[PDB]
Amino acid sequence: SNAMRLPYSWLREVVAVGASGWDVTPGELEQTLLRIGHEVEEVIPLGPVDGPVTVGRVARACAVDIGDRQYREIATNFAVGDLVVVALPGATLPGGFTMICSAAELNLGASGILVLPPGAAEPGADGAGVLGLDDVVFHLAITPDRGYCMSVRGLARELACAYDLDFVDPASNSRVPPLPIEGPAWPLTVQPETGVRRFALRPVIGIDPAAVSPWWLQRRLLLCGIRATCPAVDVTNYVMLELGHPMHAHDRNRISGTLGVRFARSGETAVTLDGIERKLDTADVLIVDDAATAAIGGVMGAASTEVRADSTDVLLEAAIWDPAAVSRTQRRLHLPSEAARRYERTVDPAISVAALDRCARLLADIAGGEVSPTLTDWRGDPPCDDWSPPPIRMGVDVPDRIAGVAYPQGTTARRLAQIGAVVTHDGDTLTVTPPSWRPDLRQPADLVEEVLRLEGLEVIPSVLPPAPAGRGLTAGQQRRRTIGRSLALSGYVEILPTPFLPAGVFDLWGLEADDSRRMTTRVLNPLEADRPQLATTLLPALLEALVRNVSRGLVDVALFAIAQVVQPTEQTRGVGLIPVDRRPTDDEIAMLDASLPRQPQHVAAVLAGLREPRGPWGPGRPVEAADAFEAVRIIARASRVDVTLRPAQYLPWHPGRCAQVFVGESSVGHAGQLHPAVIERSGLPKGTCAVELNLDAIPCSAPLPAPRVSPYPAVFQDVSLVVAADIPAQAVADAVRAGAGDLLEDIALFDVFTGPQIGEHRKSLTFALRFRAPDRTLTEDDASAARDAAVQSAAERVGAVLRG
Amino acid sequence: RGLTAGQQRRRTIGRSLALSGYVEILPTPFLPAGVFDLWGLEADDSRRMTTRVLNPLEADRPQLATTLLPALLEALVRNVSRGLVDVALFAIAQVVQPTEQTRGVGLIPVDRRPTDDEIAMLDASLPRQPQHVAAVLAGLREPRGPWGPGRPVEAADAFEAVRIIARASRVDVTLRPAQYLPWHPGRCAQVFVGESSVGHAGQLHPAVIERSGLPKGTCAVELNLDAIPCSAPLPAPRVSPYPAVFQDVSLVVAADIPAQAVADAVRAGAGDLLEDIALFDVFTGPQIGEHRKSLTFALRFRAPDRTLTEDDASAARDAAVQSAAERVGAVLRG
Amino acid sequence: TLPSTRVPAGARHPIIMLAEHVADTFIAMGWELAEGPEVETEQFNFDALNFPADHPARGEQDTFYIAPEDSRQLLRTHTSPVQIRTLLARELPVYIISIGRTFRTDELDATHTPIFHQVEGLAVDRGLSMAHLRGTLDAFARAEFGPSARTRIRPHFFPFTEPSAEVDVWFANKIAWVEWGGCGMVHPNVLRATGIDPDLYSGFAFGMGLERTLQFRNGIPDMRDMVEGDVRFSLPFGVGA
Amino acid sequence: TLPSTRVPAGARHPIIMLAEHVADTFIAMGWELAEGPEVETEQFNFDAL
RNA sequence: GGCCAGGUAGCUCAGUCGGUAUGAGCGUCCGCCUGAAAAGCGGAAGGUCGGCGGUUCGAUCCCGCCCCUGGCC
Ligand SMILES: CCOC(=O)[C@@H](C)N1C(=O)COc2ccccc21
Ligand SMILES: [Mg+2]
Ligand code: NA
Ligand code: NA
Repeated sequence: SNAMRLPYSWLREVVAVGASGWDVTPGELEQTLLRIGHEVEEVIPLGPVDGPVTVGRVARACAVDIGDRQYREIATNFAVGDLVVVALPGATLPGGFTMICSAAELNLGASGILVLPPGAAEPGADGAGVLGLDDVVFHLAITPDRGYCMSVRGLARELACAYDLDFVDPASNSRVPPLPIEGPAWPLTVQPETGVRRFALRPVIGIDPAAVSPWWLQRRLLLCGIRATCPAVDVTNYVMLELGHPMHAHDRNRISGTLGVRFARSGETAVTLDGIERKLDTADVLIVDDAATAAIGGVMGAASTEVRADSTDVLLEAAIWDPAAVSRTQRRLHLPSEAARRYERTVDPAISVAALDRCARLLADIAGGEVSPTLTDWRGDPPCDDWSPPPIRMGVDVPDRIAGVAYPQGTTARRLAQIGAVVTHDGDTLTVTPPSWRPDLRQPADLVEEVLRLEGLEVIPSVLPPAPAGRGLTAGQQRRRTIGRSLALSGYVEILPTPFLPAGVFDLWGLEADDSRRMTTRVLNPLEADRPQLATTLLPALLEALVRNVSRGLVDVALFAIAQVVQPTEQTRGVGLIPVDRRPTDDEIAMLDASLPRQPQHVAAVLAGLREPRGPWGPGRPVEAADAFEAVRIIARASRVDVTLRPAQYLPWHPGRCAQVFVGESSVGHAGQLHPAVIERSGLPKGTCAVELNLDAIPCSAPLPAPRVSPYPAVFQDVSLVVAADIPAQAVADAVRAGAGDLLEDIALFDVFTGPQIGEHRKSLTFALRFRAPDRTLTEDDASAARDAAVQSAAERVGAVLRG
Repeated sequence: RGLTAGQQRRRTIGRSLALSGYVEILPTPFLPAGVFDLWGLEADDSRRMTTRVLNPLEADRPQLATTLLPALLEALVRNVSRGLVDVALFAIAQVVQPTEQTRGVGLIPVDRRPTDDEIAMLDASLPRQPQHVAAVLAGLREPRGPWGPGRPVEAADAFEAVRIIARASRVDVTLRPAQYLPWHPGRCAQVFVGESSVGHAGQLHPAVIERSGLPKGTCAVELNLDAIPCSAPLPAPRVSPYPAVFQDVSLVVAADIPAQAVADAVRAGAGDLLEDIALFDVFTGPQIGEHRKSLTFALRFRAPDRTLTEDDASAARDAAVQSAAERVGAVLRG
Repeated sequence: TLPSTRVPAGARHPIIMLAEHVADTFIAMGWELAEGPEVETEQFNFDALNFPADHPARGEQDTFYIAPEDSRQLLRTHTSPVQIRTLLARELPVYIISIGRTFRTDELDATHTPIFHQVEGLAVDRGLSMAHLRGTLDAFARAEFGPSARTRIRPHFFPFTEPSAEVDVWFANKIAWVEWGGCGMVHPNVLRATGIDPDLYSGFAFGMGLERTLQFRNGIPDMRDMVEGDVRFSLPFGVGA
Repeated sequence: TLPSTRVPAGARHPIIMLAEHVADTFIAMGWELAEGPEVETEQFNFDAL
């Protein structure tokens, strides 16, 4: 989770140390945070309440001292003597509720009623004043490049940058006095191959188990979304929120032997602080001793060394874990703890002892303990004493060029120092060493973002770049437009097809087991577990949309779609990671492409009901197979190619009403009426027709016609030819055209006749012919000679007989 | 910035007409000799107020076109006379319509930029030159084939050309009976966008056809694209998941009542529950009475938030019936 | 006045028509359109785009992966891999738009869809700056929201850009500022992963969802109507061209 | 294979289609398309040129 | 991840903790009716009650697992 919550009072406090009197409207602070790159999610005030909301002391139902020697009388987790918040008769709680209140009822936090610690307020004080209901909680979503902003320290530094304020780092040694170092605190061994960068320990001895955290500490924990427990645990969560370094308290008396940081073993378990057993992996980091496991490194402590309500000796832990190891471990067992979320976004390794000393001194103050002057501080082998990242070189005017703004002189150097970097000059080149809490600053582009976001993106002008000499749309892109325009103008409605096939669609289609359409690509994590297969054909998605329309009263439908399919040629095979520090070679690119399933672009359409609506002209016309064939011809004219249709058998189409479509000699798809069994098993309307073509198989064309218009008159003649019923009418037309020669200007079929005059399993076809010469008027004999050659051509090619 | 909205609209209109079977021509700007006398236009018809060329290539054709129809009809005759008798042509071009006698403007010194007033004066001295779209049809509108003998061109095909152009322009039009040469006075519609007239369509007058040597039944359309405003609609449809109710209503009206006026009155009375209305029957049988006609509409009712009862739908239908009685004198069929 | 339309017109889909208008807008500024496969390798969808190895988007939670596990093959979570392919195939300078189907794990309701379409832009040339990015964004905004449209950018984070920003749009036809998309300067790691010298070439990129753009502009209440293919949603938008 | 086209497609004029291709060529390079009247003043047809 | 609450006709939804869901409204079909319609009146069709199993002579209702919506996280 990227969530970060804190109250404005705490944030203003840290900023006001270096800039006395700083105070802004919550609306202004929201705009400033948004302007520098921090997304605010919500700005929620506390309460509010008014009237009789006061603090009382308890002495079921009992009397409550409301102050001034007055007693009013009106469960679970409170004894006699605890300070509580009461709602006297007439009080108005958020919102409109008009009683011992809880943190949830007062709009302050999350079971039981609110119990103020002893000494938090005198019985009778103003409830809204003691609870601090004037405060406002900011809920932020921190991007993963700004782990330093998961704390009051980082967000306060950001505000000081944006308002050009003097900043006092709450993690500094002038603000956290160095406790004495008089010897080791506890023996420990660290396996360096586990990614630990720093591990520090300091104990606190003899704390009062009955002590409770002061109200200002508990209140800040609640507003940040962490429930208070006991002083030892409250200070570790409070310092984590304050400085961004997570802290953990171990019971010193329940640690047996030398502490050890070590990789876990397979099958090894660990009972965490929540009382749940966790299964561990070999890539997990653990803190162990001579007996059991003390913690899952950077995730959560174990119940073995957990601080309890009677703990008196506390060993405090300040460690820096590997971000990748913590992220890999917490996501496996679903533990997005406050510590794990910060470690996976990297934690500043330079403040480990400073946060430790802050924690120990605070615990002794509120619990009456004694801070031991011992300290163990493992800083790697060899020990690391400088946590600064490598320096970055970039030109002084690089942020100016990237932004397109001539910033005043010194802007880049001032802003990069403001965020904590060391900046030196060497001519026109800056050498920038980022601070230890900014591991995201690695190259000049990172530095440019810092200068630009702080100066504000609103100062970058709007300058359209010059237009490059582009080539415009490709031939294929233009064709997809023309096809879409042509189908829509012919009454088709475009849908966006889903790529996930319906469950058992090919079983409903009755396809064979070896049908290539069954060889599908499966998705591992589909939204519907019974629809994991990607579409090899667009028809299932179109037929699904067809059913939706028909089922809702729109029974006369024509739909089309243009989208890619997914057709693998092998089992799912991946290629290994190619190094990102270089360009992949053309062999590696071709290997990447070959590992992907074939994804050609298809066009498809489905039709059902009336193709032509009824009206004052007549009763309309139901969809028939010829309407699907006409959709092919519309697509063909739009693509400026000639197609041929041939009878074929191809499910889910009707075997006697199915055409395979060819361009030249290449098959490009199918069209016609659907099989009545498929329609019945799919709940489709009777007579549904369908088309699907492979656009990638249709070649792009650029014809250059040069017609010459003859000024001479034409000759009209009709020819009737008898053929076997199985002869396609187009084949007869082709044979007539090949015989007639160049005098033939037009040919059109206008009659198909069957009957006993013709003979069983035969048919008569009559074509209208138009002859015209380019250089002369024809005689009738001239046209009849071309007609007779066409008849002889038809006899030779399709067995035609001149009608007698 | 790419193409303007008007340049884009002209492409879309041309694509739609071509896909609907029309063949584009390039119209000549010079009018055929005495074409307005062939049309029988009055001496004061605004189309006769033409700009004339001093030195035309044909001395008998000096005038510039105030309408695209003469050039389209000349190309239609060229096609028909050469054996292509089933034809539908269209054209998109400017016309030349002066508002005064030809008036020139003196030479402006070219050593400087002309002022904005001098520019507006040069523009005001030119005739108005708006963009028009026009079409002509004759012969078979649908060819014969293995489906049947085809269908001859009729006035309704010219009205459909208007609706093709309107859908391409993304504007709503209405059609109203009108008299306007050279159209047939009983088969002529004036086309409106809102309350502004944008042109005419229908069958041509039989006398104009005879005098001009045109094919019988020739139909035509001409619209002023400049009078059609460029629109940019932003629909926000809300698809209702509840079922519809289907009812038909049969209304008897006087024969002169336009069918669209009945549909409009039905829609006005039915209210928001009416999702769709479609005329599917016009009956003038003997049980109806002379000079009267029965119209039957298919109605689709659907609520956005509930399932309707038949009574809910019949209540909206009955209010539509009363609306039609009040507006067009309709009587419920019985 | 009798009805005359014997073959009533259909409709191209409003998302396709918006994509066409967006493409025409960028063509007129000299850009070109590129396309790529929807089933994409993890190399081009994540690795070449500076995504870390343990990034949460590489998990099974947000990205549709192709079975079996650890196949390094997935349905693309953006059209960015199409621009990586173009950067590898074409010579510089490059000004390309990629409009294609994109797949995310969000469920389908009134304001979210798992299958959506987005437009992405990528410009790589000598001396390109954030001013050029903002100029392109404002031109895009005016073309789609009207002459009074203007964009606003705020700092954000994306793995493949540095600096990174989110884009808001102001259209003076609301039924204020609306979140529109993201943008930034092309990260130098992306340029090095394509064989381009980050010291000689700079670049910018942006990305907006088409369904999102259509929803708040036209005021469409239920985005499930955009994807379910009901005829009643498409026909009001006209035939389209 | 029976004929199925009941409404034979028309044609845009080849000169119009060429002008459209020429326009697209220049728009793709950032140019724009402007128009004017065919009946023009002599000032703009000759004198200004 | 919890005990729940939901998945029921073409659409939108009721209802039963074993032998008929006499399911509703609208959608589909037939008749009277009309030149043809619709309404009206009078007749009907259609669900394997979320999937796979368990118990039982017999399960929409009782057991177990899983699929998908939500409420709370
Ligand atoms: C639709 C929401 O996705 C985005 O806007 C973000 C995540 N994005 C992409 O998806 C790809 O193109 C981009 C280019 C520059 C910055 C961000 C993006
Ligand atoms: Mg950065
Ligand atoms: Na047929
Ligand atoms: Na034979």
